[PDB]
Amino acid sequence: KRYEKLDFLGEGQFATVYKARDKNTNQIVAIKKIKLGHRSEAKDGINRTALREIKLLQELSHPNIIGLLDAFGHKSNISLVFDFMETDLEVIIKDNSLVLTPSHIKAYMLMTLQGLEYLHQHWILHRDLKPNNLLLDENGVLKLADFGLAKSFGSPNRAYTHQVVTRWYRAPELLFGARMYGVGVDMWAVGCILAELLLRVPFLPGDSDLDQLTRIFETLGTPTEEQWPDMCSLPDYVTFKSFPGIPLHHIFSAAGDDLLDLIQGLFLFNPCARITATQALKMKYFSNRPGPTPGCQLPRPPKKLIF
Amino acid sequence: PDYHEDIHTYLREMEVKCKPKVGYMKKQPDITNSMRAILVDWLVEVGEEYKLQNETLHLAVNYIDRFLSSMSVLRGKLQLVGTAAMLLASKFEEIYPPEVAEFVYITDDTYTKKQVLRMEHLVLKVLTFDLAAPTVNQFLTQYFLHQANCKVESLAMFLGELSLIDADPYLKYLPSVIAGAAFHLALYTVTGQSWPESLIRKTGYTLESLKPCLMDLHQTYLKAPQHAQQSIREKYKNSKYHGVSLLNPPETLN
Amino acid sequence: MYHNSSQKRHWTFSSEEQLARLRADANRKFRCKAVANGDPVFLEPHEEMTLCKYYEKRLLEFCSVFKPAMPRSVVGTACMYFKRFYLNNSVMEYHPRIIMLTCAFLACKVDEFNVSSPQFVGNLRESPLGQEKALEQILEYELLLIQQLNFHLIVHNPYRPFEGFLIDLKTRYPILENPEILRKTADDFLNRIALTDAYLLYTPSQIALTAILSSASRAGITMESYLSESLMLKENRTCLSQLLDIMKSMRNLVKKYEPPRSEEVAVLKQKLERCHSAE
Amino acid sequence: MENFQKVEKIGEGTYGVVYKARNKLTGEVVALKKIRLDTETEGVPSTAIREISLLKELNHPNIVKLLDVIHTENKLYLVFEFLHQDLKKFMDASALTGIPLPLIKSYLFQLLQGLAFCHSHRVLHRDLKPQNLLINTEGAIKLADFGLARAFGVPVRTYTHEVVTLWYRAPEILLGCKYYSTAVDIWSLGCIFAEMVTRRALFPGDSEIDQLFRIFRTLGTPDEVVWPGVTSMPDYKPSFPKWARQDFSKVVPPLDEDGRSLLSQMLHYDPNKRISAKAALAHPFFQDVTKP
Amino acid sequence: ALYEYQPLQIETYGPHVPELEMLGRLGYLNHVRAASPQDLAGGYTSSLACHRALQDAFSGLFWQP
Ligand SMILES: Nc1ncnc2c1ncn2[C@@H]1O[C@H](COP(=O)(O)OP(=O)(O)NP(=O)(O)O)[C@@H](O)[C@H]1O
Ligand SMILES: Nc1ncnc2c1ncn2[C@@H]1O[C@H](COP(=O)(O)OP(=O)(O)NP(=O)(O)O)[C@@H](O)[C@H]1O
Ligand SMILES: [Mg+2]
Ligand SMILES: [Mg+2]
Repeated sequence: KRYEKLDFLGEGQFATVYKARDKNTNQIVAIKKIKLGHRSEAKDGINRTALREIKLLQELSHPNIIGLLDAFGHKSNISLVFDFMETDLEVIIKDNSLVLTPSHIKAYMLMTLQGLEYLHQHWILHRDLKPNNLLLDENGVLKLADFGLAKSFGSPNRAYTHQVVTRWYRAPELLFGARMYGVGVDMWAVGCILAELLLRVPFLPGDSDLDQLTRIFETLGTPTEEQWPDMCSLPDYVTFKSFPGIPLHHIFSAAGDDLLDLIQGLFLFNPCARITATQALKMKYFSNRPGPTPGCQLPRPPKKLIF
Repeated sequence: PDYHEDIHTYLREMEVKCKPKVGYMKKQPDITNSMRAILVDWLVEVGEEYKLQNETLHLAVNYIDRFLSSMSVLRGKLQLVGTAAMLLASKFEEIYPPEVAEFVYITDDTYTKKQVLRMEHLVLKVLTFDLAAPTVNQFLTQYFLHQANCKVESLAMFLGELSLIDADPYLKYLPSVIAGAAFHLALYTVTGQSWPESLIRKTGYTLESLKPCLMDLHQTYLKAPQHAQQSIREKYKNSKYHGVSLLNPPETLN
Repeated sequence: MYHNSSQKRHWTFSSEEQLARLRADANRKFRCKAVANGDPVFLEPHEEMTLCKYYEKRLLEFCSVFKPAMPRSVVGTACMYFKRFYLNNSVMEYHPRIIMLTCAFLACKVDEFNVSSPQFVGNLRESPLGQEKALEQILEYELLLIQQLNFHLIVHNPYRPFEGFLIDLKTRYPILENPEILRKTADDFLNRIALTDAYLLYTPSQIALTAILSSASRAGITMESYLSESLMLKENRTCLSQLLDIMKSMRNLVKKYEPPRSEEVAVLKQKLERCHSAE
Repeated sequence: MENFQKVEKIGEGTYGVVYKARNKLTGEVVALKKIRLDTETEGVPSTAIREISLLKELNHPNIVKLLDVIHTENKLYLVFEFLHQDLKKFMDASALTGIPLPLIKSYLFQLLQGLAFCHSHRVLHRDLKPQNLLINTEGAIKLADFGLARAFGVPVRTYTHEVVTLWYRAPEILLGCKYYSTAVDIWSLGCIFAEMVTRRALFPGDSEIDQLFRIFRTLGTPDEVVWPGVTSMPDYKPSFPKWARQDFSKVVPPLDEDGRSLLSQMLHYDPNKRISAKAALAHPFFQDVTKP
Repeated sequence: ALYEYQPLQIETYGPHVPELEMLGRLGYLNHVRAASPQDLAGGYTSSLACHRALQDAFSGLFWQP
């Protein structure tokens, strides 16, 4: 007598997501039921991704980060209760009915960057930033979600499993096999999400890691040792052809000068020199006219044979 | 491949078990052969629109023919049968099938998505999950290794697809026989050679055995411009298929 | 970070009186349940505390010789889990041995110390049949243990604050020529702190600073200037007074700790074994 | 569908849930894969459709038996023969001691027989990993998890998302090839054979580039002599490091000359030159195979 | 409505921690392990580790339950 399953939201390899009501305040919540997996993991205990999500979300509280309302579990199967999110950024990006005015893009970027700044102040990397991991509510508040890949950074000698985001939003340092990284991996994914918002299509849609690196170097130029001092030292580094790269304002013709500067800063090949969330929020682009859209005003998503 | 012979033999084993009941067409009280041809032409149009492989089209045609050999379907639901069979063939053959939304949008929403879903379930139940059926495309691919002329292969594919449109002469021939006849007809049309001896020793089909289906296919090729259904000819006029549908068919075939 | 952690908001208590109240409350609840089910077999709260101390020492020994070598954070997390669990529960309901094994398992999973289940159970000094039985028991008790922690799995240990304080001393305190000689003794003091209930009463930074200052006092070195000037506590004397008061309370807590007696542990273990078969 | 009594839940995967059940009317322990056809916006899943369709025609002693298929309005039940544990668990429990060589040879012989039956029936498994090979108590091993299986009567194109786990992935897939072939299954089976022999993965890579580099390190960087056409592969970069092939004695120590020769035939760079399943069945390695 | 940046104000209940970019200028980095070129390639600097250690050392030091 705690949760009344009223819908099926989605299905995935790690878990099944459905819709429920709290029966106390009749609140609408999204319950993620964690699967048992393969029989070979039946002696492993509770799923490690579920434990990671629980432990990380029980220590964070920001408006732009998904909240873990409850973590009740049957001893056979554990379930995680989140706020119900109406949609995500990917649906809005792929929806041609609605138009992404500059204020919409600025507001989405601002919510993402504020959530990321809160996340990075607590020494946590999201590591799975993509448009469908930026969920939206009926009030138009963007929240980072899917913390199964998230981990805490800052402490040295903590290299661990090689869990990385999908290659389209993977930073070049990760594509070269870097074990030790900082906020730059989230910053590159934020730049890729901004490029997707400006183009309505994936910026660098490679079909493999090598092709992803090829596209990155073809679009932004193969970096030298001036712009990336220790590029060759990464364990999975390979040499590439010296592509001149496309000038930024050709790719983004409608972008302004401040937006071009922000995009350049987010796509710097040097992870140390890449602009952080705090640096990006202090940029002139966000303080320029027009202002970001208020969350309430953000957009919400042949022949018959005659026989 | 050293298993290749086995595969061919295995194909010859299952083309018998996946053949539609001959003469099922007159046991249908509502639908006739002309509207079956119209349905196959519409399926060709759909395959062009969604850029599906020819194997998907052949599999869908086979599924439709097997379904109609055991169930009576009204003239209103024949197109739904075609859509569900095409969706099943896309699920079985394509890398990723189009969502059902596109399979109902192509029919200008004649049937809702739920109808497509239910008829797909019924087709699966009748076919008893026997969806890996040998087609003319597969046998033609098997035969093409004994050549290689791009135009010959394209025209053999064109004639094999033409064999799907008409059910009166072609339902009594197995996919292997039709593929052999089409390969001979393409070899005659382009390069002037005949049914290769290697193929006779491989498949056991001599010239006399192929002769009936061969003459039927020759007549079909001759009357292709006058045929009411022309989507295959428009499909093969593109430079992708090397423009062999607009070729000049032989007037005599010895 | 600790300052907005679940450990600070829910698992640091104002006094040892609250801890004693909670443990006696758990004992009373178990006694009421057992008598409602259907007298000298029940253990008093002090006997439960003695058994808890003995089994925490056993958990420390188990983690000390674990293969592969556990990071110290994992051992601290397991000990904190044991303390938190038996704060609100009775050892007469869940056996302390299996609960300590479950705490070690959960600490390994939470701290990203990737070890498989056969590895963990192979670290047991038991027959393979016993290893499988203990594995099944641990798997059964894992989610109950996660319940009794209120799903608060992140545990903040004093080791990183200790390292940060050492860095700050090496940088901004030239008076102390080399803080490195303060390490070992402070480490020893930290272990003594781990034996008491200070982890449930004070912050990790306070514990690490207390260890550092105790080690300095043992060596005849005083850093009143470090607290008054480097930490800028000369502007607010009240906070400095509370800080020294906290440190002196921690030192008294360490001094008053009494390790269990072997024969008393044997008698209490026999009583627990008898009681774990009478429910 | 009242004929089965659910005993327990074996496990749950991407789209279905597997129960261990008892046949009430006969007493046979079976596995029931329940796939809820409701909550599906596309119908019966393409993976389930392909799996059932291909598994109905694969009646082999070394392939999991699909006893029955139950189709219901909004769910689908698949009845499989029940096997107690898989190969992955078997070597996880046989660690520190090692699966015996006769058992290794028998298991490899049965796997190759099952794969030869699959390929002679124009079925491409594409998902050969130890977690997908189920053993029983009498010493049999059977191929399972035909979720990635495809029929290659026409060429099968490579798709990025549907692909085997990285450790058993062929280098042609890792260099961006366009069409699958029966060589990738042989590559995975050879990797599994080496893993059984050495109790660890042959190429435990973490990324695509890392997997390719481990392959290149163990077998030598490919030039056009060993793999004609490699330099024109879509993802082949000329500046790939030129590692040198190390002799197989330190790659698989316990294996003898026959086993090493067979394994090197299963690990040919060129998919065309890689040994086929039945040609592997006709190798001197299996002159003395007795199911133990 | 234009946007004006405001820094996050989270109370740490302890001594003020120096800014990340000023750690080298204040001599903190001389007592931490130097970042390897491999670490620097990925964006990991010893400054991050030093800042995290200092923040952990000063977190909650003045707090009483
Ligand atoms: N907080 C939420 N509120 C509502 N729906 C949610 C929420 N979180 C997830 N979902 C839904 O759950 C579905 C499952 O998707 P996801 O959680 O990404 O699984 P996945 O496919 O394994 N992940 P990925 O492989 O990274 O795309 C999504 O499609 C969402 O629609
Ligand atoms: N016939 C069988 N006998 C015993 N166990 C079985 C059988 N069939 C399936 N299983 C078990 O059922 C579990 C899940 O099956 P399945 O639905 O195929 O998941 P999977 O393919 O292993 N996982 P994924 O690829 O991640 O979706 C596995 O772990 C197998 O151990
Ligand atoms: Mg997601
Ligand atoms: Mg599977």
